[PDB]
Amino acid sequence: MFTLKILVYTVVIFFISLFTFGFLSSDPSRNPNRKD
Amino acid sequence: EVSFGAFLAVILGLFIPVVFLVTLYIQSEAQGTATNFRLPDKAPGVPGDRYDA
Amino acid sequence: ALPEPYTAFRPIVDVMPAIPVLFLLLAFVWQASVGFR
Amino acid sequence: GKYRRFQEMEIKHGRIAMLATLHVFITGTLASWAALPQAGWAQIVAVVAILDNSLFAQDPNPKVKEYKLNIERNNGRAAMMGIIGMMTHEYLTGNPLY
Amino acid sequence: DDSLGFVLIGVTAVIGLAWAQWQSYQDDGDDFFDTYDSRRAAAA
Amino acid sequence: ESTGFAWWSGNARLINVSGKLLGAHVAHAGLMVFWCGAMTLFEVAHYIPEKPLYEQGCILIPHLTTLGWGVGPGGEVTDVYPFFVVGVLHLISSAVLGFGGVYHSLIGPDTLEESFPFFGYDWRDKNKMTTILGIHLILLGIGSFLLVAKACFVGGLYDTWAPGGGDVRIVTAPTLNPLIIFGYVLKSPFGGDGWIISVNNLEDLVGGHIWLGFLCVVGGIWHILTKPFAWARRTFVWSGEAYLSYSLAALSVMGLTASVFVWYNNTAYPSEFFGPTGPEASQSQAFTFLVRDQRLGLGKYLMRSPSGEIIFGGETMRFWDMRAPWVEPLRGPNGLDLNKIRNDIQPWQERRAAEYMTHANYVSPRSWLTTSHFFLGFFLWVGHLWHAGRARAAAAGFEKGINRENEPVLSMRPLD
Amino acid sequence: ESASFWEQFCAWITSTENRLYIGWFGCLMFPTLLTATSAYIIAFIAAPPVDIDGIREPVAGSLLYGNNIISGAVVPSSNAIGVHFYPIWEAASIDEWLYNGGPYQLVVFHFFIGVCAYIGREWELSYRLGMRPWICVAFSAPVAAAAAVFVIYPIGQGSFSDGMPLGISGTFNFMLVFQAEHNILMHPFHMLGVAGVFGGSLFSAMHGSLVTSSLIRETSENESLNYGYKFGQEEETYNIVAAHGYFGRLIFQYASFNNSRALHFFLGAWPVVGIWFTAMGVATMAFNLNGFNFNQSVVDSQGRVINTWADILNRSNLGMEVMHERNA
Amino acid sequence: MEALVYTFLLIGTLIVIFFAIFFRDPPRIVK
Ligand code: CLA
Ligand code: CLA
Ligand code: KC1
Ligand SMILES: CC1=C(/C=C/C(C)=C/C=C/C(C)=C/C=C/C=C(C)/C=C/C=C(C)/C=C/C2=C(C)CCCC2(C)C)C(C)(C)CCC1
Ligand SMILES: CC1=C(/C=C/C(C)=C/C=C/C(C)=C/C=C/C=C(C)/C=C/C=C(C)/C=C/C2=C(C)CCCC2(C)C)C(C)(C)CCC1
Ligand SMILES: [Fe+2]
Repeated sequence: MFTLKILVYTVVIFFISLFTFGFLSSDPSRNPNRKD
Repeated sequence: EVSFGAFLAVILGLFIPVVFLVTLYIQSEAQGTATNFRLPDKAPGVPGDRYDA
Repeated sequence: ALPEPYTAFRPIVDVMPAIPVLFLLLAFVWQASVGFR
Repeated sequence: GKYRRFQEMEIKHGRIAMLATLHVFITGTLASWAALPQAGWAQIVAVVAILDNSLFAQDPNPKVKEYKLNIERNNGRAAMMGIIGMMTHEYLTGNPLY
Repeated sequence: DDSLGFVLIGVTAVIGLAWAQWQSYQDDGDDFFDTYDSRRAAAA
Repeated sequence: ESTGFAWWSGNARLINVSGKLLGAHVAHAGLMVFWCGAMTLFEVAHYIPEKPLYEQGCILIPHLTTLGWGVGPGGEVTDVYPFFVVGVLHLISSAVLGFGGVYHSLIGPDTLEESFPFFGYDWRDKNKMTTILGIHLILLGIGSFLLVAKACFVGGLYDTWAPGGGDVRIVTAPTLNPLIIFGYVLKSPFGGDGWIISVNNLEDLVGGHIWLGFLCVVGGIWHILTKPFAWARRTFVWSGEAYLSYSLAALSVMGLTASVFVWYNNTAYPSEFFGPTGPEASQSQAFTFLVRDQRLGLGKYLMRSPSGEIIFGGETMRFWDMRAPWVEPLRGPNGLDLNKIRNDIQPWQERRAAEYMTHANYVSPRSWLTTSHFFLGFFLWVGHLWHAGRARAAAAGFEKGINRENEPVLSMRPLD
Repeated sequence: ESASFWEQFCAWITSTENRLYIGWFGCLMFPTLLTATSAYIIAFIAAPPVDIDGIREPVAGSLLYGNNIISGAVVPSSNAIGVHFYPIWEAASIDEWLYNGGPYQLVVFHFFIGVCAYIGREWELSYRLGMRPWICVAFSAPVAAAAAVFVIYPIGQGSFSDGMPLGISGTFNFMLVFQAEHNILMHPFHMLGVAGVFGGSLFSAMHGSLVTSSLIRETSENESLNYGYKFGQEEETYNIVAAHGYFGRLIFQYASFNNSRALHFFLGAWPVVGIWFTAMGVATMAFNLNGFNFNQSVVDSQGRVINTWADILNRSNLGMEVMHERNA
Repeated sequence: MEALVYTFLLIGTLIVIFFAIFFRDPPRIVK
């Protein structure tokens, strides 16, 4: 079904974009030895 | 052909040791000995203090 | 095979592949000579 | 803050739109867009990007020149209006309807 | 939808605008000399 | 000790020593060129003229016949001399590189940042590292352009898909359409369409190398003339170990890709010098058996696919996506045309498939290349994991261990 | 001045106060692993038989179709598919998708993405907690083995039907067919893997018995000795010098790994390297680089072949091979 | 009947795993 393909595509792209933009959100700073 | 004795072997072989473990834990909770985050016994029959008071 | 003017260089060719790998063992014996500083 | 962005936005949008007008005037839009190989368009897009970011990048920080930029800003506003309609006149009429 | 690229473009836009909103109040304009950037402007 | 690294991790002492790092890198490059030249010298010394290249364990000579050096029509090897001069040139360049690396490592300027500010660098100076990356990107684009010069102007490239059995053909119309070229990159990696591996002709090859050379050149001047943006500066780790880890991830990806490439693709690796692929050999067996059965005087040797494709039956049906230069003349619109099978089967295709039957104790050079570069790609991914973790932890500052005075976990509230 | 929604989302995702750490790698790990888990459970309980061979003879793998937990499996994809991408939307019907082994492809791909993201998540939590990041390198060995058994061997053989079935008896069938076709037992990398697994069990039992032997007395009589250790204590819970003296006197005068750092490095390194090598052996045997062939290695003066143990092993391999090659 | 028993056993195992994860004994650090 095309609708199932659309839903799976948008779910996959949603989680991949969550991963990608999350690692771009200053990830090396999120560590306990952060210099204030 | 459903093996009649095999059903009891699976059921009673699972129920009886599960019952024994559950009964042992519940009476252990009543005595305050069902946690490993407590000190060793201060006296015979007296459980040690818990780590968080 | 090898060209005619360089056919006398046949025996040296067979040991040509083993020179890169023996450089790795040269690093181990160099450290063993200095006592693994 | 928004005015600083809008100021450089208007002059540079105009400046690109000027050179587009002189291109279609000396060549006599969408016809050249398709006739040109896409390697050339990628070649053009590349050299603009290096220019816009490195060699012609704005650093964030006399009566003749102050009027000349106002002339440039005014002529940029006209060149911007013409270009977006010029493609549409190629889109529908095919040729600039004189 | 139809060409399957709008699903790609549309979703990374929506999460992209959320990321851009977070990026707006980040004082990352100044360049640092370090192995990693420890500056993260947490509003709350 | 002084740096804390033991002897078994002694090359880690060269991280902040740029002069000796340059010496070590140039010496390793000299070793690489030495192996290249010595291996092609070894292969030409043991080369038997009557046997094919894949029957005598040759991996470097087939890389030269693909470039159109010393190869005749049909894949025949004519002259060994071009391979010999390639080997001699690589030997001499290796001697030069080894001398330069030994000099820079031993008696060269140690920590050359002060003496040569153009060559000196700091790992955190993002402008300098982007400049170095841009220069080397320009060199890589120049190398791709050198391959295009070989393909389109100097001699040519061996086209295995040429009519009659393949020939060295000079390509004059490269596929410059970015839709096809980048649809190869954006192609799915599964069966049927095999991502970049599915390149089936010389035109897309030389056109894609034109596009890659142009992209590498413009990216090189871009990285030379610019600096990383704020998002890139806040995302990455700016240290030598981090750059090594990124390179390790990229090199691992490329190693796995080349392993699958030499396993499946028969265009950049023709079956005349590297031998047939696995699917190629299986369909060769099926095709030669069908030729015998047809010469004896639907058939069980073929089957009708659900997509209307006439393909070989049996266990060979899983390789129905195989394309070979000796099947395509007999393959029409719906696949294996029955009319084309027994009408115009040329005798050069008959011997080639019979030759590929026996090369189904023997290990093909495709198998050696695939297995070796796969091993290297996987272990380079492992090295990427190691160096990426160590770079991130050393940048943050706890690569030496957990500080006893301020343990981070003790300051967090309990999980439950 | 209010915090953006993305800031709160990033704070919650990378929070170390969650019961299970999520992280950015977990943003890929949790939906993929929960997809493969539910799909595996459904396909294991109820799924119609899969025609794996491609010749209209299906193999039953679900509980509802007459097999138990041992013989139950998610049968690999059909031989007609090969290495073709077969999602649920590219099949004409759900019945045809289940007939061709689509659940195998779905579960395997989601599981592979999930375990790679699990490696990344282990690194991520090691980074947020301020510890050294090489547990993920240790987990990279079973992940490599799973990749070689589920993805890479089908790539080399050209069909996902040759992948390992997601079941117990299917795993045994994969092992027997692999031995018949490649002689993995005589492969040096499988020998390194068996050495790694056997040695890992040896070293685990050895280290555990050495520590358990030298526990310092802290509890009363017949009370469990595990109460002698306090969670978060600083002092050592066992006598290291006594265990070292025992291990030294056990084999030869000075053999104890006196430094516990290199002892634990050796413990972490030996089975990981062994599993790495057996994974690479399985992956290289996908491209027909088989194990050692010592067939007909001993002949008499007149040329007659004197068998060895390798010949008996070859006879077993030949029996499995002729029973597997169904009308080759 | 047998498949029902197999399903019950597997689901019960997963329930035990769920309880062992989320209703575990909370680790307390000794003071
Ligand atoms: C281009 C690739 C590259 C580069 C430049 C580096 C660079 C570095 N690494 Mg990294 N690494 C890589 C790839 C790389 N590595 C890969 C692919 C892996 C996965 C195996 C690793 C895993 C790794 C670890 C686990 C460690 C390093 C460490 C180091 C540092 C010291 C290395 C050293 O002193 O060598 C010494 C070299 C040896 C002792 C050689 C050992 C013998 C090898 C394994 C033989 C291999 C067999 C060979 C192919 C055939 C030989 C057969 C026979 C002749 C014996 C140095 C900064 C060390 C450091 O402390 O961190 C910064 C460290 O602990 N690396
Ligand atoms: C690709 C291999 C390679 C290369 C190029 C290097 C490079 C280097 N290493 Mg590493 N190393 C390696 C592999 C390598 N290493 C391996 C496998 C190990 C594990 C055993 C090490 C362990 C190690 C340690 C423990 C140390 C180094 C150090 C160094 C640096 C100084 C070496 C020195 O002082 O030599 C002196 C050598 C001699 C006096 C004897 C050798 C003389 C020459 C070089 C022998 C070869 C001659 C050659 C054939 C001549 C051809 C010339 C002709 C072509 C014209 C140098 C940049 C040091 C460092 O990091 O910084 C100072 C250091 O402390 N290395
Ligand atoms: C200032 C310079 C200028 C002149 C002098 C001019 C002239 C004409 N325009 Mg144009 N045009 C723009 C600029 C100019 N137009 C701009 C900025 C836009 C984008 C908003 C634009 C868009 C359209 C569209 C969609 C259509 C269009 C047309 C005509 C046509 C009317 C016929 C008439 O006068 O009776 C005459 C020649 C119609 C057409 O093409 O023929 C029917 C038509 O459908 N225009
Ligand atoms: C620093 C260091 C190092 C390194 C170094 C290196 C690695 C080096 C390299 C080196 C090199 C890399 C070398 C090269 C050389 C070469 C040569 C020396 C050449 C020669 C040639 C010839 C002699 C030839 C001849 C011929 C001909 C022409 C023809 C045919 C025949 C023949 C072949 C004979 C080491 C680690 C060790 C140690 C530590 C320190
Ligand atoms: C030669 C040739 C060719 C080719 C060409 C081309 C066109 C290419 C391209 C290529 C390309 C175009 C590539 C690309 C790539 C990309 C990549 C590889 C990416 C990656 C990424 C990354 C790495 C990132 C990451 C991240 C994230 C995601 C998040 C945040 C963090 C980070 C940043 C880390 C062809 C095939 C046609 C044909 C044959 C020949
Ligand atoms: Fe321990």
